[PDB]
Amino acid sequence: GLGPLQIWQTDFTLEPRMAPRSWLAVTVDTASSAIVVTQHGRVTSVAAQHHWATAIAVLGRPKAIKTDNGSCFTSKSTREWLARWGIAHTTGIPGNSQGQAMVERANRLLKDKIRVLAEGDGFMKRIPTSKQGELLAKAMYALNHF
Amino acid sequence: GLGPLQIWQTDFTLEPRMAPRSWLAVTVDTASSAIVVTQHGRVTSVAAQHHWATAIAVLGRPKAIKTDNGSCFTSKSTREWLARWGIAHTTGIPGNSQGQAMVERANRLLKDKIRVLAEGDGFMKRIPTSKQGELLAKAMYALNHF
Ligand SMILES: CC(=O)Nc1cc(S(=O)(=O)O)cc2cc(S(=O)(=O)O)cc(O)c12
Ligand SMILES: CC(=O)Nc1cc(S(=O)(=O)O)cc2cc(S(=O)(=O)O)cc(O)c12
Repeated sequence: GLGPLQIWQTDFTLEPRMAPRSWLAVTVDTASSAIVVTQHGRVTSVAAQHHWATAIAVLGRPKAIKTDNGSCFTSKSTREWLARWGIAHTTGIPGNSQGQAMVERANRLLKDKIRVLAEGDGFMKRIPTSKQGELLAKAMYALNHF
Repeated sequence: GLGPLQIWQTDFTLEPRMAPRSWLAVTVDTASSAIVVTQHGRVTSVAAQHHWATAIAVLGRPKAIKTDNGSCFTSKSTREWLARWGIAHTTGIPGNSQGQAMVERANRLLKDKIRVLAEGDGFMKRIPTSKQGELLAKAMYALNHF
């Protein structure tokens, strides 16, 4: 009736501080502005599917997901995984519309937050591998809850 | 698979040059950036329904329509007309999201175009009632086709 539709925007961003799993998949729920992030070793169709399985457990099942035309997003595999879930897959709108901004602003806020927290803990370079998960979870908490 | 979802934004704007039917209903198709406009004497639930019946004949049936919470848009009547068509009705997204900009930019472009054309025809004030329809159709053509 009157309330925003459940549409996500998803993207991958590189963050070397999180190596070897430095590919962060980030999903913004445009209905709630909630942010979900997971880390991956590579940007593959399967990484994107694992990320969305996690996002679905946390946010529920969306009506549609917007991405760019990255191959992990347009592969037969990913097309079939989304069909299996009954989730529509869409993309940017034409007419010189420059970029799904929200997930892009999120990428930036996220990388800043990771940096601030890391440097606070005394990691000026790569975050030790055993510390990464809690730090990523803490940045996600900070970006969503207050 | 990969292409933009069929979501419209609809709004009413007042344009005294078009009196007595000075309420212009404007619909932008975010998938194609096409603009549909009709004129009305009042902003009622029925005016909104007549506008969308026209927009559907011209653009096809959308998956959802975004409006503000104006009463012509949230009435039981309009809620039922949209249900009858199987069209979802939604609204702005939270998080300090200030306004469905696209249909708002359209309103502005439309009123400018009407002014330019009217003054070109020598109407510096109200457009004579018998001339209004073709002039409105000409502004719509100008905003969409080239
Ligand atoms: C459903 C809907 O209205 N979506 C949208 C509304 C507006 S707005 O300017 O009107 O706020 C802008 C949008 C921009 C893009 S993108 O091409 O940059 O990715 C995609 C959308 O889906 C947009
Ligand atoms: C489906 C989708 O992505 N929609 C959208 C994408 C973006 S964008 O900044 O990411 O381009 C901005 C949007 C803004 C609004 S509104 O509150 O101003 O009306 C509504 C949308 O629906 C938007």
